[PDB]
Amino acid sequence: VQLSGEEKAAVLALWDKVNEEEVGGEALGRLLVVYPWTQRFFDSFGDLSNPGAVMGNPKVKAHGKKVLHSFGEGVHHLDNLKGTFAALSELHCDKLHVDPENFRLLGNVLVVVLARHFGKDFTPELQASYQKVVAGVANALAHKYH
Amino acid sequence: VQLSGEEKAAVLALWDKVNEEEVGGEALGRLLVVYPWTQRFFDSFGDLSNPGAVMGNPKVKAHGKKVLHSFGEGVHHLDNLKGTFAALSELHCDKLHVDPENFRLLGNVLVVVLARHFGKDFTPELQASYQKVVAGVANALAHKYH
Amino acid sequence: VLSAADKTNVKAAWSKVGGHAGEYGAEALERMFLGFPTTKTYFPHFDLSHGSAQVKAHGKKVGDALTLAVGHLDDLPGALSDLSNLHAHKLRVDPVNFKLLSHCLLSTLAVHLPNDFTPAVHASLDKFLSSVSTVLTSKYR
Amino acid sequence: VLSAADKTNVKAAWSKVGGHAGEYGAEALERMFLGFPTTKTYFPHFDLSHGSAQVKAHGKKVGDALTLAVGHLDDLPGALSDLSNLHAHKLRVDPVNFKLLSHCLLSTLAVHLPNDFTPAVHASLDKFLSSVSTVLTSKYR
Ligand code: HEM
Ligand code: HEM
Ligand code: HEM
Ligand code: HEM
Repeated sequence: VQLSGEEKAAVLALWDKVNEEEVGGEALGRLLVVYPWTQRFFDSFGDLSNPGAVMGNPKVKAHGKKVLHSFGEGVHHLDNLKGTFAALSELHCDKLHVDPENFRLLGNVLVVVLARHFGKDFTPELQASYQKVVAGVANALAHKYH
Repeated sequence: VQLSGEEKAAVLALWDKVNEEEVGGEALGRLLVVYPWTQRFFDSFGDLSNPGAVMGNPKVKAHGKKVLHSFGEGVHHLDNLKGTFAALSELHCDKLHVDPENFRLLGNVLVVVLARHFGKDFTPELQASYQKVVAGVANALAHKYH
Repeated sequence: VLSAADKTNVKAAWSKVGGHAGEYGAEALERMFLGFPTTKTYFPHFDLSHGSAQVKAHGKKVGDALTLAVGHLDDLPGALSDLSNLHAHKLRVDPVNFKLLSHCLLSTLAVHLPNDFTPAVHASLDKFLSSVSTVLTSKYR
Repeated sequence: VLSAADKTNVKAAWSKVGGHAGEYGAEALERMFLGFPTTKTYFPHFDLSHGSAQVKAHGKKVGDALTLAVGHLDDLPGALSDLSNLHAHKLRVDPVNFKLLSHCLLSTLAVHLPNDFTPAVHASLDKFLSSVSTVLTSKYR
């Protein structure tokens, strides 16, 4: 990812403040609520039929934490996104067959959650850096499709 | 691009039969007709206002030949798409600022033109290989955006 | 749903498809499974090999639905209501897949009606397929 | 355009936006230019720096159009007719850009109405923004 040093420092600094559990649980839940076809991949989680059911599902919260954690690894490894996500790429591509457009959807949902949580501190400038990060992550995960 | 040897040979064999001018002129014209917002980038070509005007425009035909030629270079260089298209990537990204979704649109239009021209010889299997090629080209051109 | 000019082009082009709608639907599916392997996941219960009778049977249903649609261009929502439920509500088909089948259908028509598949008709058919796709995923929007 | 439930959520959420529609429109544009630089190409005649008066003035027009739309949820095509012409016919805006501004608008609302931006409201607003986007690019379809 093509980020300046200033950009990288601002990105890392925000991550120090990210509660992976809260943010993660909310990001995955919002994906499931906003883009309903994504529910097809999480049948094993039980009831995902309504907003309430989704947002309060413990498997969703647990799984979202996992997602955010791997995200955090990316944030910390901006120089080798492809290397960091190769195993996840194989999983999502070969085993799950998730269309890569969905990677982009999750990244954008994550960005909206960060905005919701950080308010005025999530500046247009910081958001711009995060769009670069999410794009980088989506690309590294789409890898084994290419 | 992840193509078998059988796939690679079938791809190359078809290319021997491709008239870059005819195919190229038709592919670019169809893009301009089918996805009208793409006309915004080719204002310098004159009248692109109606199908007739587009399909018979000499600049369109000439430019389409150029596009198909570079495509042909990709076909011949399946092992280094990124290297082959780096200069075109810089152009399309840095200078023109073409959204990469459009690269994908052109590749699919190219595929439809090949089908139109080769008929029954453009088998579902051969089409599948070509989808891999067009995807590879679109990715190599989206490079300097990543 | 579309412009009058578009409506004319679609009705005219489909008249040329005639009784091959079925055959074309089947070929379009085959090109989709081979070309875009992720799509196979919606058909576990299907024999996806070439010449599969299920694909052949399924192609026929797809061709019939498109034929219906062409007959109801002014009321796609109503005409395709039942299919919108299945695809969006029951099957949860990812919207991206509609784009892939659309592409495979245009590819098929190009193969079979090269003289009829003109730029103007191609444009009208794209609009039609997008309209059909919007209705089938409207249980999303 | 949307479901009744959606219509309710949108009208309710916009009531909370109140008189900040303008301010929000301006911030959404700023986030779009910074975040998605390709979009700047449509505004050569614009001073794009932060606090630019043009962006501020332009944000107001965007906020007003969204406000109009919310008032005409049952007839977006008619209400936004003039804008569909400009964007699609005159400006030839690439449809992908609507998705980017939509995203930037949701980001903005999240920043300012964190307690009001619930998952259910987020979903309804996404549907609304997609509906508005379809009308603005319908001169394409
Ligand atoms: C930024 C994009 C994404 C990231 C970083 C991500 C990350 C992860 C992680 C860390 C796991 C756990 C794997 C393990 O250790 O076994 C996982 C599994 C999974 N992901 Fe994702 N994911 C992403 C996007 C998506 C999307 C968009 C979908 C579906 C629409 C999806 C569907 C799944 C499923 C179904 C599983 C397996 C669930 C289970 O059975 O445990 N992922 N992903
Ligand atoms: C497969 C995707 C594409 C390929 C292989 C390709 C190839 C080319 C080539 C070979 C040139 C000539 C450059 C030179 O030598 O100076 C060019 C220029 C150009 N391309 Fe593309 N192109 C692609 C997609 C697109 C798309 C989708 C658009 C717009 C929607 C676009 C817009 C342009 C423009 C505006 C120019 C410069 C025209 C001029 O002023 O000469 N390209 N491209
Ligand atoms: C042009 C768009 C489409 C049309 C007109 C269409 C039409 C149909 C029709 C007419 C049926 C028959 C339902 C029945 O009575 O059993 C059907 C079923 C089905 N469709 Fe589609 N379809 C479209 C797109 C898609 C796409 C893109 C996918 C997924 C990639 C898909 C997956 C399915 C599945 C899984 C079934 C159920 C098959 C079975 O269980 O036998 N459809 N579709
Ligand atoms: C939610 C979607 C959008 C809405 C509601 C919207 C609304 C508007 C409005 C109300 C105007 C004012 C026209 C006038 O009277 O001068 C306008 C103009 C314009 N819009 Fe948009 N717009 C949207 C999306 C976009 C996008 C995505 C772009 C490009 C990235 C764009 C580019 C422009 C441009 C270049 C102008 C003309 C500005 C000028 O010359 O002063 N719009 N838009």
